[PDB]
Amino acid sequence: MTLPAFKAYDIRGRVPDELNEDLARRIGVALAAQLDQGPVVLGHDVRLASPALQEALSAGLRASGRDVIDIGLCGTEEVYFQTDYLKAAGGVMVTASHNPMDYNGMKLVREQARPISSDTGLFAIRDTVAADTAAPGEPTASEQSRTDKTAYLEHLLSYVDRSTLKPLKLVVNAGNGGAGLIVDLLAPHLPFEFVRVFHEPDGNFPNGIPNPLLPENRDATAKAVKDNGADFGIAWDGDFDRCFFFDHTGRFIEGYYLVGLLAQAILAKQPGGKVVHDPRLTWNTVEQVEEAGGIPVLCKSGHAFIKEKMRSENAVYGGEMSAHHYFREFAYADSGMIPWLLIAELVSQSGRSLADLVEARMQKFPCSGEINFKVADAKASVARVMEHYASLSPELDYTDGISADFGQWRFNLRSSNTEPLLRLNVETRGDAALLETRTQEISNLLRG
Ligand SMILES: O=P(O)(O)O[C@H]1O[C@H](CO)[C@@H](O)[C@H](O)[C@H]1O
Ligand SMILES: [Mg+2]
Repeated sequence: MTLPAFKAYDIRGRVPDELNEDLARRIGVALAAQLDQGPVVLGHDVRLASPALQEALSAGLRASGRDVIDIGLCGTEEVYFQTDYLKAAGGVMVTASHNPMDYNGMKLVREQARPISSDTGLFAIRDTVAADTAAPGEPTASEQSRTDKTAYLEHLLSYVDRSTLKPLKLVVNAGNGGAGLIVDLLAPHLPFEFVRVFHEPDGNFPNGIPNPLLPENRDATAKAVKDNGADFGIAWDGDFDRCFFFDHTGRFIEGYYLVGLLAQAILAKQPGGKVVHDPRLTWNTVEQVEEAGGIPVLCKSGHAFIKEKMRSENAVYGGEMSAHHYFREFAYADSGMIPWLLIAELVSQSGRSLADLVEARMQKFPCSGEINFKVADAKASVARVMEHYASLSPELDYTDGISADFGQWRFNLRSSNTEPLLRLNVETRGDAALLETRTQEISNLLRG
């Protein structure tokens, strides 16, 4: 077989059987042979095993003659930012993001923080690691510790006009991951009052693993917003490359609507720019991008596809409905910090609540949310769906699975590249009843 920890976009596995210090060291050796010239940035998250896995990575990199730049405990986006900012050959973030306690992993990038994925180097690394029985060499290169976050913080702050910000009251929920460190370093430069929930980094995760999609974790943010009269609330996953928004009523905002909202926010600063979006939910983004003077660019979902499309298009912003937001000026990379700064600025400047900024969009393009199906035969299930709707002659698009546009409603149905699942998204033109009947109809067909 092959090493299970090597996935489509990253490395992730249970410690110590699927990922351990020996494997991490061998990954460092193999990575050194895949990169162009230069040093390698290393960072890690709050998980208990992350520092030791980073040290083993560093040992393998330095045995292969790579200088290492240790940026310490950080978010994934800080590895992306520093890899690009320091003109490094590449970077590795040690993180399991939102996964259980016994899991860890790595996200690997090359120059300019360009992703290393299964077909762009990661499986080559896997195959090298799988066959490597060489004795570990000794270091022929040095490690320097570079924990200064000043350039990163200045970059985050550059997205907003600080003189226009109002002293909004914001709930922030790090979930005992790493986001609270950055919030606290940004706070002296912002007028906001923060209400800090689950703020201290703790890799034991006493309040649950950092996954703001779990309703129990969602509710801690919502309750803090409502009980404190906060303008809005923000929650992050453990490595804070995803952020999640709660309006002043405590309502969790479906990530679809943030794409159009952030696109409009960015297009105010970068007029006429291109905006990359995924095919799962589209109508609202296309309309909001066009009405702000931007050009929407459809792209298959998946961060590596999004980033490569943004680069080819000089796109100013890309967004996925799955709480991933990418910014050209940020090495084309995703940040869980830039989005809430932009939203706080939009609320401050417009005088509108986050709820009202999205309410009419949610009414105009209601959506199912992503619904996941584990079925006995995904291919046969998809065929049952398409056969049922054939007589209606939908307009079909194969950018990312199957998209079917029926006029007043549409759906996307695709296999996940990170899990053995089918994922369904449905939206309609202002018709909640049609949304429900079609969603239920498709669901019955998938489960047939
Ligand atoms: O499993 P999927 O749906 O193929 O991919 C999922 O993880 C990717 C990396 O986080 C994201 O870029 C996708 O938007 C998300 O849907
Ligand atoms: Mg994450």
